[PDB]
Amino acid sequence: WTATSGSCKGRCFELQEVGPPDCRCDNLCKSYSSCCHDFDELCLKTARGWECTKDRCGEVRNEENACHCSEDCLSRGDCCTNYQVVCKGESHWVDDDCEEIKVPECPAGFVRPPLIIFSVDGFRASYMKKGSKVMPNIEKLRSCGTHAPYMRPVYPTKTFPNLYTLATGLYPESHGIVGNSMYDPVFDASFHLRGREKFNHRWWGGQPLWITATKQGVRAGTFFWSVSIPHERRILTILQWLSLPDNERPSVYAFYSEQPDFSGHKYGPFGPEMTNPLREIDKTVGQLMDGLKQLRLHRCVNVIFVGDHGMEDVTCDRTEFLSNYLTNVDDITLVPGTLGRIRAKSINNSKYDPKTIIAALTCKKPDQHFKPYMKQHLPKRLHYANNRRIEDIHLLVDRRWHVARKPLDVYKKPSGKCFFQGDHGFDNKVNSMQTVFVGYGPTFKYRTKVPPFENIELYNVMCDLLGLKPAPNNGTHGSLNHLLRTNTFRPTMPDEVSRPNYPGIMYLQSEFDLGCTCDDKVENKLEELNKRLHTKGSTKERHLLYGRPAVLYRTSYDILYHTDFESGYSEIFLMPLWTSYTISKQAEVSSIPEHLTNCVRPDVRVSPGFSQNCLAYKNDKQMSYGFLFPPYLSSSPEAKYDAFLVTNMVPMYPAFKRVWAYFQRVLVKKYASERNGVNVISGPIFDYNYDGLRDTEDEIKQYVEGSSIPVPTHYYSIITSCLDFTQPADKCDGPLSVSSFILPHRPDNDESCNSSEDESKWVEELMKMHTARVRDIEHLTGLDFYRKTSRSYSEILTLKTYLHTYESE
Ligand SMILES: *[C@@H]1O[C@H](CO)[C@@H](O[C@@H]2O[C@H](CO)[C@@H](O[C@@H]3O[C@H](CO[C@H]4O[C@H](CO)[C@@H](O)[C@H](O[C@H]5O[C@H](CO)[C@@H](O)[C@H](O)[C@@H]5O[C@H]5O[C@H](CO)[C@@H](O)[C@H](O)[C@@H]5O)[C@@H]4O)[C@@H](O)[C@H](O[C@H]4O[C@H](CO)[C@@H](O)[C@H](O)[C@@H]4O[C@H]4O[C@H](CO)[C@@H](O)[C@H](O)[C@@H]4O)[C@@H]3O)[C@H](O)[C@H]2NC(C)=O)[C@H](O)[C@H]1NC(C)=O
Ligand SMILES: COc1cc(Nc2nc3ccccc3n3cnnc23)cc(OC)c1
Ligand SMILES: [Ca+2]
Ligand SMILES: [Ca+2]
Ligand code: NA
Ligand code: NA
Ligand SMILES: [Zn+2]
Repeated sequence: WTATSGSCKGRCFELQEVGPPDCRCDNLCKSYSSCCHDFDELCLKTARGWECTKDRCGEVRNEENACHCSEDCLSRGDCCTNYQVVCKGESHWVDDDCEEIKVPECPAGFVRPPLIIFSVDGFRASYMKKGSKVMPNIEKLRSCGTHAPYMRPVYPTKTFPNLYTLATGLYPESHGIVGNSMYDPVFDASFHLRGREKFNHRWWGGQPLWITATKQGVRAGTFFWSVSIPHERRILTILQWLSLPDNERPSVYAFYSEQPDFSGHKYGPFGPEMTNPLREIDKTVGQLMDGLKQLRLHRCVNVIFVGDHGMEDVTCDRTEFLSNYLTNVDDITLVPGTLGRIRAKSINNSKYDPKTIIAALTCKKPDQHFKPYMKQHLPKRLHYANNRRIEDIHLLVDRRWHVARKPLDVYKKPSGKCFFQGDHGFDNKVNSMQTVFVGYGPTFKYRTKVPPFENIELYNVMCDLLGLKPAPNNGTHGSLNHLLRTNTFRPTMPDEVSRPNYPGIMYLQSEFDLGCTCDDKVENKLEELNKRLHTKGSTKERHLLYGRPAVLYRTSYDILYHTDFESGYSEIFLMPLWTSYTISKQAEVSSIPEHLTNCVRPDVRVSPGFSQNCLAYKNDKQMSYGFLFPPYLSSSPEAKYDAFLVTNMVPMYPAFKRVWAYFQRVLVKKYASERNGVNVISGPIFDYNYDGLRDTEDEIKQYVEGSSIPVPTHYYSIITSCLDFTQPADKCDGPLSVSSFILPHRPDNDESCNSSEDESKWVEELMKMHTARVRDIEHLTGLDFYRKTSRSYSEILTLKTYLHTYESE
């Protein structure tokens, strides 16, 4: 109940929210059906429109008008935004030459430059170039300020997950808004775009920027606008708030536009109907900038122009139907569209089985346009599993497609034809899903292009712009320092927690009873000292190029040196946490010699009690083994024996060994050829609770049969070279270049529909799907890489957030 017979007189767009049953006058009151009776009359004036004209100049104030052109309007803070242009001979902001903003130029009483976030729903990254001729104001912000060629959204590339990621710095799995539609089994409650459940605070986790600001004494505008409030009135409202006295005036503001998304769904991303929405958004930016200029704030305010996601061509004819795959289609609930989420229709149905649903959905039709996954098997870069609101069964839908349960879901009578031509929600690496970032103002750089980055990083920067301490989030604070003129965040590297042991030769061959064998008894004062030097680390500068990784948790591990590679060997997990090696452009690939095919050699530096054993693998009929440093890339026949050390062995399903052997035998050399040498760090990952974070020992769900050898959920590699590929990886003077992956360690290759073919036809495609940031691997391993370079730490942080996407231009 709302007692709507209170009044909005002197309260229009009030900042403090009033509790029911008192009536509201704020920018969201319409959405709750709670505005006071006179809110339209007083707060939503429209008389005479939004622009001054020649004959209104100096008019007698008329309080009915939408905006004013009277002499007093500047002191009232309510002139039409073009007032000074029409009436006082001023230029529009867009027509002024751009001039560097070296220092904030703010009116007296301003404690900090205000921040305005201008959010555009569905604004695809390529609109910045493709629409630049019809967007002069946006083009001036872009060219004069700091811009990225695109900004990567989070998955799923839907509105609420992305807007809330922008506001919190959190992945959707952590902030809880995991789709535009959700079911929470604990609450037993459903969240939808339409309706009232979405306003309940229990859906919304983390700490969004407006709350962070308010807790730390920085006042915030109310960020959200009821859809029927016209854009011109949103802008006027912001400009009016900026005229409040110092003690009452917010420092952070948000504008939101439902366009170009609204038209993009109807017309497709590049429909000819899309030009008009882009022109209208540009005109709104112009209104805001003209308004700031009138207030003498256009060289004071930092403006962020940012989108939530892009838009792809999707039509209802490109829909896959689960009714063509599943017998039991009425026993499932599907969240449909550009992603699929499946769960049981009834929790009372004990005949429901996820295994049989996955199998019925796996590689069934030659050109199938979706792929099913248990959520823990989704690419780790999506960070889309650790939330009870994410159903166990997920469908990744190809770009340009939909999935639905049955045909009747997609049509309506009489004709059955559908309407829409655009949609979004697909994999956040998809080019059509990318969106925009421009920052303009005193705190941003002048005429500066920055590389693409992820929207999870922006919360930290917005906090920096406002002098706030960010709440704990998934950005990497400092990774976007290069966007900023000042207010940089200068982090220090994390302290190492565990120091390594450096074991020497401590065990005789006969102390080992591991059940391994090797044909290695091939029996020189010259060369003996040489092998001893290798074991003490004489080649370590070649193979460990950026320092040893730091171990950021408590554990016992050993550094092991060899001719061709260095490793950090965990006595707890019985295998390396990391193995590091450099392959120059000139390196040659060799075979595993016949006499060494099944060779595994005790490591006399490591106790039998802290070693794997071969008997366990013999007895585990499902599990085989591979090596982290690959024997194919040994520097000589003699160094090759080091590769068969039991301390270089890791458990691998035979299906996985197909993938790994091809990576090691073919792809590493290919990358060294193309990149002029590579440095490779490889290792295991254990994430059995799919939280994106390193498992402790007591979280491990699977061991090699009969043993304490834990089975990795994933294997990673980090592949580093010189950004200037005219320098070899091992003699690089400047910035680095990286690509990495986190490959799921699966007992089958059911994910790759073409796996019965030669690895040259499917393995690299798999690895691209599982591309990763170094930071992703850091979270999953508790290691900290690139500790010793010649590069600045913020530059390294940017490198650690890089994702190599394998998407064309
Ligand atoms: C991305 O960045 C984020 C933010 O930094 C990282 O997330 C953090 O990760 C931490 C580790 O997973 C986690 O720390 C835990 O906090 C628990 C208290 O949590 C509440 O309080 C915080 C602080 O205000 C709040 O933010 C939380 O919010 C979550 O939950 C609410 C309500 O459900 C949601 O609205 C919200 O969306 C958010 O949900 C997300 O996180 C939770 C986990 O907290 C998930 O379950 C959800 O799926 C979703 O992803 C909470 O309201 C605290 O209880 C934990 O301590 C337990 O574990 C330790 C181990 O050290 C143990 O020693 C303790 O005894 C305790 O165990 C007891 O409970 C166990 C489980 O019930 C039980 O098994 C034991 O036997 C014990 O009884 C823990 O410290 C932190 O909460 C989140 N923060 C957020 C915002 O998500 C995230 O990791 C980053 N991601 C990557 C990939 O890097
Ligand atoms: C959800 O979390 C955030 C929301 C917004 N804003 C808005 N999101 C909308 C989403 C759908 C429909 C209308 C919407 N709207 C209208 N007026 N403002 C908004 C901004 C956020 O950060 C700057 C974070
Ligand atoms: Ca959107
Ligand atoms: Ca984990
Ligand atoms: Na075996
Ligand atoms: Na297959
Ligand atoms: Zn949309």
